[PDB]
Amino acid sequence: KFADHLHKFH
Amino acid sequence: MEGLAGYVYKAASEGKVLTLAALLLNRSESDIRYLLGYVSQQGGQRSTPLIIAARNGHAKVVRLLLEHYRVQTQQTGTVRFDGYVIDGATALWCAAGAGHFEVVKLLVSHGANVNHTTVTNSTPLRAACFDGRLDIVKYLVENNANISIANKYDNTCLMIAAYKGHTDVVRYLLEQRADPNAKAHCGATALHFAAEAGHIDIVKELIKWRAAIVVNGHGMTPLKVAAESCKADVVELLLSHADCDRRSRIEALELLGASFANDRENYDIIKTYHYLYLAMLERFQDGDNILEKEVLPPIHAYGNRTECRNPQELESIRQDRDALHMEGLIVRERILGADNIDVSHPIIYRGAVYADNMEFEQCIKLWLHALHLRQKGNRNTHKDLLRFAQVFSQMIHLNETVKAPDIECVLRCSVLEIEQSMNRVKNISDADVHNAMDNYECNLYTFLYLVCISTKTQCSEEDQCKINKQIYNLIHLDPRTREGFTLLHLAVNSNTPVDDFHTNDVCSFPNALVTKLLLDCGAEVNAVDNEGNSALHIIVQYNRPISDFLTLHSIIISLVEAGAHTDMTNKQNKTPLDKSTTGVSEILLKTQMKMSLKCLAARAVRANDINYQDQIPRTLEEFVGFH
Amino acid sequence: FEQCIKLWLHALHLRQKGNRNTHKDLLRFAQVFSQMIHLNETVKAPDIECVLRCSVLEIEQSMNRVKNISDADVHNAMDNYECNLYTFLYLVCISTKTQCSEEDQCKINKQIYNLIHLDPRTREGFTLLHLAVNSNTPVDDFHTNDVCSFPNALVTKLLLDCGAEVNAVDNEGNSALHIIVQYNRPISDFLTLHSIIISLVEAGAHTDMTNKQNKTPLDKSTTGVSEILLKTQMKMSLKCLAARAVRANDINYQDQIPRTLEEFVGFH
Repeated sequence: KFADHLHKFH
Repeated sequence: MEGLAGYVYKAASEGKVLTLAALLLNRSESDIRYLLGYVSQQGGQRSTPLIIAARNGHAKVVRLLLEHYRVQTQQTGTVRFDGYVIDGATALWCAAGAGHFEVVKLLVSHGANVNHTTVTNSTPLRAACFDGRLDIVKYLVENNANISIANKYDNTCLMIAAYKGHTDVVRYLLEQRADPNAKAHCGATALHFAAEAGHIDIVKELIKWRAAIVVNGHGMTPLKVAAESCKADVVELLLSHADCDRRSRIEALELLGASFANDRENYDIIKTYHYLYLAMLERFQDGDNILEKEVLPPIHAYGNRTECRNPQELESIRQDRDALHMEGLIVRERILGADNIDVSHPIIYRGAVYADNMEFEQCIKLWLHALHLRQKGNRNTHKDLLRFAQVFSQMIHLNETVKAPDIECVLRCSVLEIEQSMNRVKNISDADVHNAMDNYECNLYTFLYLVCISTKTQCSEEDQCKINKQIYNLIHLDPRTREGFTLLHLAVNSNTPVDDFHTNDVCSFPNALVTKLLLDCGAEVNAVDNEGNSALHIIVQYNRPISDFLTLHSIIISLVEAGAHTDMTNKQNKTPLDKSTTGVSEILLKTQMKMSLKCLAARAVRANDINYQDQIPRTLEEFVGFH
Repeated sequence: FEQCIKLWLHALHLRQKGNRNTHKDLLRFAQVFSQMIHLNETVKAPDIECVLRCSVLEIEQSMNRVKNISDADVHNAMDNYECNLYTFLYLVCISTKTQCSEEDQCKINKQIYNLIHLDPRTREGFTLLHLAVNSNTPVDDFHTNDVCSFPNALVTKLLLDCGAEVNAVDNEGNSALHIIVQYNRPISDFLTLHSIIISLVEAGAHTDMTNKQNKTPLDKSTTGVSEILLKTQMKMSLKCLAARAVRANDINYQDQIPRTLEEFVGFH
């Protein structure tokens, strides 16, 4: 899911 | 010796007494002093038996190290090997960070190294504050601590104490007249750090001791920083300061409401509407000296909504989730400005949520806006272009259609970012060039993915020529990865890293269409790897010939009729036929191999070790060179 | 937790049938529900409605006991009766926090209706509404402190649904609206300051009522957010303006106005 990969940079 | 150093390190790891005494005595007392004054790379990390005794927390080992031996406390080491990965520590830093009060107590007692400057000029008071335990900080202050130091990050111990979840250290620091008004690297006065993770007690303590309100390097007051991070408690506390002003009060409330709309940890759309309405009613309450909103011109990314300067339209968009989300985006852009660090991430999150809902048009719009904002701010967008390649793969793997201007804009931004990535790599010699080079290679791979989507769509003449212009602009910069692969070596390479996300389906390398697009967009087909392999030495090593004949055939056709010299020798002096781990590749190349007497004569010159220097044309010296 | 709930319910039934004090039992039982809520577990409705019936019966019995008893026992009965009221509030918060069926919600509403029409009052005169909107309402240091937070926008709407006297007054005359306006966390908690003010106002709260010191709800507001939000929901009426002008100008309104209007000038 796209919204999950954004947590890497936050 | 290194073996005895490892032995005493292992003895100190378990905190033993007799083993450490036996392994650090009698035999070569000078080497014993060297061993107790030595640091070794254990487990891939630089550490000392004394500093690891300060890390492990075992008492008797460090008591008998500092008592039975005269070991210095200034030994080098790593301050933190996770999240910091920087060396130059001392025993005090590792004793304080681990959390042992007695160990650091008798470490400072046996040599006061409180003013310890590492490679990042950070004192062990940073470790004491980051640990959070009060006793170590109390003792280190009692050892005449110099509370004025700024790290490589240029943050005082107060700033890191406020940033962390520990308030006892902050209270102890402020109780002895610390510096709550001193500036950190950008603008922080420990208020911008207390109002970042949501520590209401630290903000209260700093406000009580008059930490003052001052904008940071981005023009963000601590109230505005707290509003940006969806910290309702800290905004409530900072809105009561006896000098806040109406304009700042309503902009903080509007920013809080907007921030609640587009976030992951704190996502509330009811709170979004309610805080926006509360700030609206606070604007329109008196009639006389009415406060009016500075509505920015409409932005195409957020639909076409020109803000909400009236309570009627705000009540109209109360029940609309998408309208409230884009309204939060517009309010965040207006309040923060389109140059802040934190103004782009909510746009990316809203785009990601739209993509997860199989909504791609406004996803591309929002992500393009965030990409433009981050490029105007000159920030690393090697992940944003990867997100574009992944969503474009999703718009292709799901049999949808991709607008050509979108791919053209992303390709132009990728070409630009590769250009500044080359500038960053070449400007910084060796300070952090490893991460810059890795970002550069990642950005080249994202460009190749974007070209792969560009080949799998339909474009008009103007759109196709614009895309080819961007590809030409990149390919005439000679973009080489760290191993020497040009932008076409990767397009014909089986071992080209494709991201494990949705690009793993659409983007497959080697690609017969990407190679032809690069070739007719002006790629040097005779480009040479640092290993020496040309663009043809790599495709003829392809390990799936019969399964992937159409790719293998069309690439070898494209290279040879695009000017590839099918006789080049790499630095191991091997022709593409010699470097062909496949019978089918040999057959195809021999079918396409055009013979010439210049090639045969150059092969005979090279193979017979004939000294050709200063006996042939200068342009032919290269020709013999790659034979 | 099912076995613990059943055993506690059986013990509570046994103690209640013997006519014994159960304020501590109800308090511990509500603590058990709060602890179970904090662990995010499915909550049964029948035990909630049974303990609500037990709590309203215990509060009635506590009122009966405090109606005539010795002075030290007066203090003990008042403390236990206020504790019973607080435990009923915690039980209502638990009931509205979990999901229940239609008939179970109807039974819960019936129990709350019975207690509301019983009209319980603390030492200061706080009804069930003046406590569900009071941030100074004490919460036990046990697990009840984790989920039972006051003011609560769901307890208040439940009490308004069950028909709490919205315009009821304390010993100081403070309505249920003179208490929520002086909330100390308006911006931090603009969901229980909004959903309560917009609930009390539409349930029939006079947003002009004066307490014993002649202070209207927007005059007893300690924060600017409540003043902004109350003035939005308040509606004008010539009976309010004329009564306010009568009170301000110190006009004799004794026996020159209807008997039902001498009360209106009493608080407007």
